Amino acid sequence: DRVRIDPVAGGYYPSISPSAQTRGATPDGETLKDRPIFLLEDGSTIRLVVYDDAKNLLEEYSKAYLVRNAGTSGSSLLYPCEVDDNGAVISSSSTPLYMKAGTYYFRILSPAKALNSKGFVNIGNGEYLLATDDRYTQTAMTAVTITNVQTLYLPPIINQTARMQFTVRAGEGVHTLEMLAEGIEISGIQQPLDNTTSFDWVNGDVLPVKVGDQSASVRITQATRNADNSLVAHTGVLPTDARSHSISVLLNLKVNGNPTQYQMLLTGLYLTAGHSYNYTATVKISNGVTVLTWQNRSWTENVV
Amino acid sequence: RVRIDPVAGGYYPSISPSRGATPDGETLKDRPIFLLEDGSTIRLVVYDDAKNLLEEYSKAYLVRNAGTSGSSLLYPCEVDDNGAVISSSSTPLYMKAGTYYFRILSPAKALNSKGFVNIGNGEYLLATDDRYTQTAMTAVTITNVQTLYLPPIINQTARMQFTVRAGEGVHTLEMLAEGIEISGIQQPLDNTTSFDWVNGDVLPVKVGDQSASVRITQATRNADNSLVAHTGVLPTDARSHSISVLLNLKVNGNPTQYQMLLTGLYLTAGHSYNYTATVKISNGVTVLTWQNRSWTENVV
Ligand SMILES: [Cl-]
Ligand SMILES: [Cl-]
Ligand SMILES: [Cl-]
Repeated sequence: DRVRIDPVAGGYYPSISPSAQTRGATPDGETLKDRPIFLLEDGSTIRLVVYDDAKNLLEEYSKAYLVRNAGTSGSSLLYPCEVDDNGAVISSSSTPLYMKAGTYYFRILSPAKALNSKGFVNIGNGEYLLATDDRYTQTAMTAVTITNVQTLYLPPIINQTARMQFTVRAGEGVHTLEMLAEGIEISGIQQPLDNTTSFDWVNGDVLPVKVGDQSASVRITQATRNADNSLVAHTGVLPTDARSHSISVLLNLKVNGNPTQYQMLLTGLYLTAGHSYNYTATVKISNGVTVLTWQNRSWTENVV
Repeated sequence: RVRIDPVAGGYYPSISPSRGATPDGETLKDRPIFLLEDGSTIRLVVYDDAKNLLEEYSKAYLVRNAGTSGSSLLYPCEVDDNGAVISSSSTPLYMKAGTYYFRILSPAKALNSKGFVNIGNGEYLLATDDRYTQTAMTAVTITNVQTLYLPPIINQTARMQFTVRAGEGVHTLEMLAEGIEISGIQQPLDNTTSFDWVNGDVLPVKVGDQSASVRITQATRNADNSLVAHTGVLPTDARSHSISVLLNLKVNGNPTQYQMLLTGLYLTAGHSYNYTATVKISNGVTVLTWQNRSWTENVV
């Protein structure tokens, strides 16, 4: 007696480097106007969060989907799936979402993570989360009116966390460059928000940019290799204000078969959602001594 | 007493950063020597064969690149304690026969109680350096007149330079009276009694102090409308600590302030730490962007 819901992927806005923010109208229609939309990555999962016309959660219409870029000209297709609380697929079963007629609000999360007691998701450091963002018009939450089957056109989603990337190049005298099991440890970042603090995500609440601490850390254990023998390591970090504090970055690398450790102490940092904080480091041999040199672009606003 | 006619040996200018086996004969081997700048002063510091100060043979000279070759000529002069000429009334140097050690300073600053000169931030000092063979202290044996060939001199402080470019939407870019203020650099006021310059002591690379600061009020303009500001800074260990650069600029007629926080820096004598900062308009908002270049060593 209901209606089958066929959701159509809207893609995502990938993470970009910082540049001075649009201090304008909430919601912002100008920040993403010239931003390209990428296809949702093949094998990723999305959670469809349904609300009634009064913006109240409808747990019964909560559905998870598996992405397969199997459409016309490599387009994305969404397959009903069953996931764990972290959004990883656990079973085969493809049960379609059937809904009654009416007007509903809907939000998206990727990975298809489980909703907590406060109506949002549990998110720490060392993870990415694409979702509905009320900060921009392009990604803002939409309503659908349901009248056999109906096509649900999904708006594009955007990153809720910051991203840090380290490219480590093999410089003068470096023949072999690998990651140690200890990898890259980022320290002095935001400690993840408590489950006792209220967050009304459906009405526009977003992760705060509060002061990080000496005890919160994240470890990157995996890196990819470029043709030039350089390593690329990346991770998600929660939005954190460390403008008055330091963020230490410890790189544990195996240079020419010997274990080494290098520390980058980074002061004056404002890590925000949807941005990449890219670093390019080079391991060199000066005499017999191994050094790490790095470079990175920095942006600061007028204080006056 | 023999008349001393000193002949300028030039100087090794400040370069961008790029080991230890003292004295080092390899660091400066392919480095070019510049002529001492016209109007600058040099102070001659004389010691006996046992390396004891001879205050009576202390002399200051004024540089004039008037030499029959295009060379620097040294004219006896009278200076203030900061090395500025107060009179160019030339009284030549006359010395008795024997063996003497000699050191050079530029500007011709006055020697303090410890036998060195008072140096702070916001100044350059060229001098004799025992760290390199080319600039190391020499002895002279005096036997009517004698020509004293001076070895080249080199910088005792670090140098910082900021090039501020006029980026997208920037029509006018000037310095405010507040200019560029650098803090978190070595404290000149943190005194050492343990300074024996004649036997090879050099300025320590101390951890900086936020209380220690310097202000650049003057800048030059490049053809592309960019500004160039620079200053001397005493050797600073900003590897684990930061240097703060506050740039007070007038962008398109409005006063602005930007903070650069720099880290992973070991600022040493004779080196230039150069920054290229661009003032941009993103929407209506003005930003400053630059590139960090840091280095760190293996701890293992
Ligand atoms: Cl963004
Ligand atoms: Cl200089
Ligand atoms: Cl040098």
